[PDB]
Amino acid sequence: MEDYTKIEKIGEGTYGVVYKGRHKTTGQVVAMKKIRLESEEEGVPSTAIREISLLKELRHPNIVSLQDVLMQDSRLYLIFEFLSMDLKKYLDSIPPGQYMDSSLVKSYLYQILQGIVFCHSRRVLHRDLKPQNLLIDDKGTIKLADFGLARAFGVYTHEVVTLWYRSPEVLLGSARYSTPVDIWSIGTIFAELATKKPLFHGDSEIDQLFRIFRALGTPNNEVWPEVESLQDYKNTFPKWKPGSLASHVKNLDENGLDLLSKMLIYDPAKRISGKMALNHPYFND
Amino acid sequence: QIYYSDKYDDEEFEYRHVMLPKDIAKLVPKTHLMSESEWRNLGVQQSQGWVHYMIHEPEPHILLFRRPLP
Repeated sequence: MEDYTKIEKIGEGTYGVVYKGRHKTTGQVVAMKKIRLESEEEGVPSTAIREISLLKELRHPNIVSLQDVLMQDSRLYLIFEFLSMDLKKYLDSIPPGQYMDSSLVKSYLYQILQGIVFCHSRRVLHRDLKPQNLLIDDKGTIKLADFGLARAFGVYTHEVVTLWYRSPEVLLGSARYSTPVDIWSIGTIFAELATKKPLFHGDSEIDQLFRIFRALGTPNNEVWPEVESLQDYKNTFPKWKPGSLASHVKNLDENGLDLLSKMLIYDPAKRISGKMALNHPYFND
Repeated sequence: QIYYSDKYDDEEFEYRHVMLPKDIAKLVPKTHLMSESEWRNLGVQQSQGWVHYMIHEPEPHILLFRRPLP
């Protein structure tokens, strides 16, 4: 805080208290996350910071560059560029009856894909991806925030937005997860960009699964190998056929629907990758 | 107080779920499903023949109910 004046409080983004500030040398306006660290044991060196150190490196135009990191008395300041808009906010601001211009959707998705491919690419996930994490500048550029912060760390309706953008691997209690979770989230976001509505709007983990199934069909081993072995799979689930996805979403040409369908494949080994998605016919304009 | 979902269905059953206040899920049996008497006692109000048919272990306060169709 030598180099920075606190201007004002601006929320509590899952990790810290978030503040607005200014760099006293460069006059730069910034977003500051203040994070109180758990006291650590003697030898045990903190992997949390190791991670953050590494995340400081990452620059890419479609990610929110983490500019600096600072240490006060056992507390940690994450310094980011200051953006005043996010996509949740944006979508809310659209008047009723109007929709997001379908070429702007396409723009936005590509930019989002680029940022994630970059991250992925660098061995780094989001995990908790969702519209309030996708920031925007006046220049019309969109940027991922909070990439890899989950990894570096680890009440309950704080969880229950996060639920709508969450992969069925994670929901069914899958032993391990990887880059496919971020693509799932991006698929759910894609649908929302078109419709203005969350796609899978569940009230609980279990209702979230059921919502997904009502639209994509209840999974079994035919469609998702080894699925019936997951800790929270049950043979008692309701039995919906697929599903019937154009049904659930308007304002996408066949390309959009197809790309989308590929982002929401159950089997994570079979689900589209960030890179492939950037070559889909959908992006030709 | 207790939240009751809208209803939903297969071709085979109809379904709904009920969310209990947290507090009370201490006392939802973990290793078996509940008789009609058993769940009514928790204060669940519903017509006859709804069957407690599964548990989502990480959300044990959510009772899942199912009843056959025609």
